[PDB]
Amino acid sequence: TSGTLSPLDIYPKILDFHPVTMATFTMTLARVCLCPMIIGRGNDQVAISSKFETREDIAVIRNYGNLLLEMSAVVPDGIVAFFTSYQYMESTVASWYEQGILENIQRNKLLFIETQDGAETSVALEKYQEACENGRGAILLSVARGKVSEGI
Amino acid sequence: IPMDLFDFYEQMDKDEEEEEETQTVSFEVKQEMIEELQKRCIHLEYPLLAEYDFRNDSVNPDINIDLKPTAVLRPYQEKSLRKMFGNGRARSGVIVLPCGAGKSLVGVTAACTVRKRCLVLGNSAVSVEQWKAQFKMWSTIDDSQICRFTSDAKDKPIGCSVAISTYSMLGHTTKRSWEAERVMEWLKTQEWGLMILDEVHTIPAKMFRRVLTIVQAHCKLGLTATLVREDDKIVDLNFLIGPKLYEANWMELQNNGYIAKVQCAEVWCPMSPEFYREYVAIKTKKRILLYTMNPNKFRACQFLIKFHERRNDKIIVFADNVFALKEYAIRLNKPYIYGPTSQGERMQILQNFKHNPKINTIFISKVGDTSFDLPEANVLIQISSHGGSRRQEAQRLGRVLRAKKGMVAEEYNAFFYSLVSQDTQEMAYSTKRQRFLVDQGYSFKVITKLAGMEEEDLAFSTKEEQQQLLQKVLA
Amino acid sequence: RLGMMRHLYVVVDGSRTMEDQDLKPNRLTCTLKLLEYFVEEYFDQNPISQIGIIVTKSKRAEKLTELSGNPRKHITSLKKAVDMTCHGEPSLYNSLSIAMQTLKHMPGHTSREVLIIFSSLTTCDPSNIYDLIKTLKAAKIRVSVIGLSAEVRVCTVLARETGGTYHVILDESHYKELLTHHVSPPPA
Repeated sequence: TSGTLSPLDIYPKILDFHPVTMATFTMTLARVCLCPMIIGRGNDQVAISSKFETREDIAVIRNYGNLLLEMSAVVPDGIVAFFTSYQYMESTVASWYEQGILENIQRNKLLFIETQDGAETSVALEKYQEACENGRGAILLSVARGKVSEGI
Repeated sequence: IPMDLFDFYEQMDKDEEEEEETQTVSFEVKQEMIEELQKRCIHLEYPLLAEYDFRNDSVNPDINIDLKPTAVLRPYQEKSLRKMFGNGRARSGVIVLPCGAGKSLVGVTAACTVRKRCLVLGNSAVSVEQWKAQFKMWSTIDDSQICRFTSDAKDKPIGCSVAISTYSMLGHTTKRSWEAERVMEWLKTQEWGLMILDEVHTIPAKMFRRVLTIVQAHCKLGLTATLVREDDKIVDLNFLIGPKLYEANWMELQNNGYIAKVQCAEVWCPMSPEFYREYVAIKTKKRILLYTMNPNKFRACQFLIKFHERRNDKIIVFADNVFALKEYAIRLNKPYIYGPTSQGERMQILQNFKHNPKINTIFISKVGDTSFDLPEANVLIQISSHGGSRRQEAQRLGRVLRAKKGMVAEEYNAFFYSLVSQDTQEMAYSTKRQRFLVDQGYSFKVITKLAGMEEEDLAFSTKEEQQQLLQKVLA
Repeated sequence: RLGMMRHLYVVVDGSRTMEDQDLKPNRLTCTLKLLEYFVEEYFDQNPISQIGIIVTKSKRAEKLTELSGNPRKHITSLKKAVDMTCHGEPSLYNSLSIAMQTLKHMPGHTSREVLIIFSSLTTCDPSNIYDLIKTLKAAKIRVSVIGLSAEVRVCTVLARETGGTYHVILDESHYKELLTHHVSPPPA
């Protein structure tokens, strides 16, 4: 089991065996959840080709940095921004500590970088649960692979 | 079934042998076959509705432009290219937008999207030079394949867009009119296929119309702000280029920190001793001068310059006639710009007007129109109703006027004025101008009195002064 | 209704977030207007009672009305506040300390109440707010929060620990229902 697994196929694919299948909980309406996607809103919004997303500065600066700032400033709640790597995370949020002078988010968020420490992790989750946008799981950046995935 | 169907050219007509009996035309007009004007090829909807089709067996298979890069246009312009993908040649052919908001970019993008061997028609070499400056992102190997193609030389696959030329007909070197049978059209005389026209109002004139009429011309696009002169030829342009895909771009959709809200006004001015004697008695081209120079109207124009200079607004005053221009401007001791003012002295006056807080009013003649990087201001006064086109008043207004600071999102922050002499042929232009500006979305009003003109120093304070001008004007 | 006497300190969020058009042009206008309707209905239901009015704005606390039994001062103060609006961020700890200082004085059988309208997410105060919440519960000062679209945990604990009234408001109809619940008296 893995919580969800309804399309079923991947587990029998990985096993090379065909388990007995069964769904064995009563679920709740779709309406308590909402699962959005974002890409742009006018025809001039061309900076997201992602032929080299790891190198496309204009694309990082445009809806990748700018939509995050619009969504976070408008939707003022505790929100965690997951990234594919540290290097992306560092480029997207200028933060207090910037990788360059030329980076495109200015807003109070918290970091979650390597050498995470078990005690230091909790400090950031204490901050996010208590108040304000920022903390661990709050307006904070973390790579999706990293420890924040354990949750609280 | 059209798998064998011949189609051929005679002097300005297409004749169709052993036909499929296509909709919407006369039959056996003088032989068993169908015969139309070349220019009728544009009616692809009449067969498309029927479910009929055709083949270009006369084709030539050589190479074409790619221009893979893209750029970002204004929000309605992007909507306007998106529509053109939607509609296709059966239901496309002109776009209308101001001469100061991105028309060059629509032409280079319109050619980069349509992507065919293209001939670009323009009015002026300066506009070729602005389109070159726009086009540098899609230029092949930056500066080693762009060339001009007009009365002095021709070279290379591309240039200001693709090959650009001028409308002109002075002799064999004035390019598009003399060349109109050599190159042209993918379906017959089949070297190229796509036509892009800048300043499109220029072609439907009686001699010029023939450039467009004497071909089948597959794809055509036109771009303009003036669209027509006072006599409205525009029904012809639907046939000649194609139907109008867009018109609007209202300032109502771009207020809060974006362009301007303009309060438009017309000003009715009364008529002072001796000037109507003479207006009523004279039927000749001088009579235009007695209704423009009418001193009660001059005093409104002076009072209006004083009000907006007291607030340090920037003002361009338009005068349709070099006599009128100099008689107003020398009296009000404001610089003027016209034909015979040189480039050096114009660029000094215009730099002074834009950057010097002491130089806040200038006077300009017809040379701004269709082209003169006119400068920015916040106030426009026209001394007369003219005969250039109600639509050119709106192009000229739109390209010149912007919001004054602080107030960048208010109901109005820029001002347009047109001065009219009561009890003259100058009044006739109003019911049309009023209807055209309000249909263009503008707030427009009529001002009929100024009882604060009776509270300050202004010109023509006496009959004797007015008589001194009346004798000069009559001569 | 008669039986006992109430002391209530009305606390309003005058931060920059209160300017927003989400609930009547700018939350500030809709909240003060309904709060004027509440004062007259609470004083009509509770003839022997008192109220005092405090705001948090521009990272400080300010006294809009002193603690008194005449409704007229409080509707006149809510009228006078609308013109000067909202900017900046809360100061909740300093507002609970001035409210505490007035409420501690009050005698044995009267209620001690704080009503907060909250459109922020934290507060600017350095002082340890948990020590002050412990002290509210010892003093018997009850604190209620009506939040706008917001559940930020220190405020919610602070209203639960002091007595059990953290409520969320999503419309002008819902805010009138919430203030009208607060008009309701306590048991005696």
